Parts: sequence; C-alpha cells; structure tokens
Amino acid sequence: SHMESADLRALAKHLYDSYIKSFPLTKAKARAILTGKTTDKSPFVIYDMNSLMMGEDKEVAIRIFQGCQFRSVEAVQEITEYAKSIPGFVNLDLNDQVTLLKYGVHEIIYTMLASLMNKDGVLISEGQGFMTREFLKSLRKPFGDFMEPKFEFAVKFNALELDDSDLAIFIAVIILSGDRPGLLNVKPIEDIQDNLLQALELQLKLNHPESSQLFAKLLQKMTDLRQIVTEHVQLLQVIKKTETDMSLHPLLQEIYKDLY
Ligand SMILES: O=C(O)c1ccc(-c2nn(C(=O)c3c(Cl)cccc3C(F)(F)F)c3ccccc23)cc1
Repeated sequence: SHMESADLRALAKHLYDSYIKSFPLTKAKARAILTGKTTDKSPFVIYDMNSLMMGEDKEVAIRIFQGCQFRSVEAVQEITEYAKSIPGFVNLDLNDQVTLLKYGVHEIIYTMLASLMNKDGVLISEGQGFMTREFLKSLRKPFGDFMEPKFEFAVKFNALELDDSDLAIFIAVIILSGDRPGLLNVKPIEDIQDNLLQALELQLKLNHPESSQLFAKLLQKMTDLRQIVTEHVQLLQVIKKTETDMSLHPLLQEIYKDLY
C-alpha cells in the first residue's frame, strides 16, 4: 500500500536486472544495431522476394508467419523466467501464474516488438536481419494485413520514448493484472501490482522528468493493448487453421508431391 521510495527504487533495479538476463536483445541494443555504421554490425535488409532468399539465418509468407510464431514461443520462455523473478509471483497459486502468463504474453510480445521496430521496418532473428514495413505489408492476404497493425501500434508506443529500465516495470505491471478471467486469488495479485504501479510511477518521474503525465499515457496504452490483442489472437487462430494446416489442403499436398 505504501512502500518507501527506497524500496520502490530497489524493486525497479531488481526488475531491470532480471530483464537484462531474460531478454538478450534489449531496446538499447536494438537501437544501436539500427543506427550502426559498419557492415559487421549491419543487419541484412529484406525488402523484396529476391532479398529474402539471400538472407540465411505461399511458401514465403507462411514461412515468415511460422518464423515469427517460433520466435514468440522463445519469447514466452524468456517472459516466463522474468515473471518468476517478480517478487511474490511464484508465491501465487500455480494456476493463477499460468492464467496471468496466458493472457499476458501476447500483450508483452506486442510491446517488446516495438523495441525492434522503427517507421521503416523491424529487426528480426537476433538483430541479424531487418524486414521492411512495406515488404511485410505487401505479403498476400491475410498475412500483409495481419502484420501491419503491429507497426501501427509501435510508432505510437515508441513515441513515449521509454527505455529498458522503464519497460522492465511496465512489463511486470501487465503480468500482474488482477482482472484476468479465471483467476482464483485476486487480492494477492493486486497487492503485487499496487507495488509495481508505485515503482513504475516513481521510475517515470526520475526518468523523463520533463514528460507530463507519461504514467497516465502509458496506462492508457496498456488497456488499449488488451482490445488490440484480443483481435490479434482471434485472427491469428483463423490464419493458423485456414492457411498453415496442410491437412485442410489435400490438393496442394498433391501438387507438392507431384512437383517437388
Ligand atoms: O524475434 C523476432 O525476430 C521477431 C518476432 C516477431 C516478429 C513479428 N511477428 N509479427 C506478428 O504479427 C506475429 C506473427 Cl506473423 C506470428 C505470430 C506472432 C506474431 C506476433 F508477434 F505479433 F505476436 C510481426 C508483425 C510485424 C512485424 C514483425 C512481426 C518479427 C520478428
């Protein structure tokens, strides 16, 4: 209810530490890759079909779609370990830990995706590649239209100009949302988020002290995320059943066997 400001500072730096350990490609590292001047640091830019074939690390848009699906699985493992480091998380009912992560990973993936994006494209692989926004938008339906809304949210979110020490607490606040459906013990979850919200508010005042009501803007983006993500998972499920389930395309299988 009323943590001391020193306690909130320690909580913030503990979260920053585990954030650095779980997520190797921080926003700071991604920004430096995006502005490097050498070819050694340079990510290979994929801007059309020929450039994509040269990058070594619908066959194409489905491979791209399944490529990001795999990266989200790796992100979940990293988010789960970071969530285990939030003080008091592992003391909750094991099913509430699952519920909180179940609804939370999709919102965190959207947020951390902004860390890899600018107005022109997105860092992919582990910073070794860069896919342009217009290439991904050009992908045949429904892939082109499924990926563009991520860019549209990122340029808004990145305008808030948050760093890793900010995102560490923001991600934790998302995870400890007491109003997820199906939660058993709500009060202990809210008691943790009350402390994280205090720690978040203090961090956004020490950082960005000229920035007016950044705490409020960030909270509004957070609830915006939930509606955005509900639509994202629903269309993602549609795409996974009508486009990547080869058992539903028996004639494409015959083509593949007859041509390859
Ligand atoms: O970690 C990575 O290398 C990485 C990781 C993710 C992307 C990327 N995913 N994505 C999706 O829409 C997406 C897809 Cl297509 C399938 C499953 C899940 C997602 C999700 F991340 F949104 F949740 C994008 C859209 C626009 C731009 C970049 C990306 C890109 C790179």
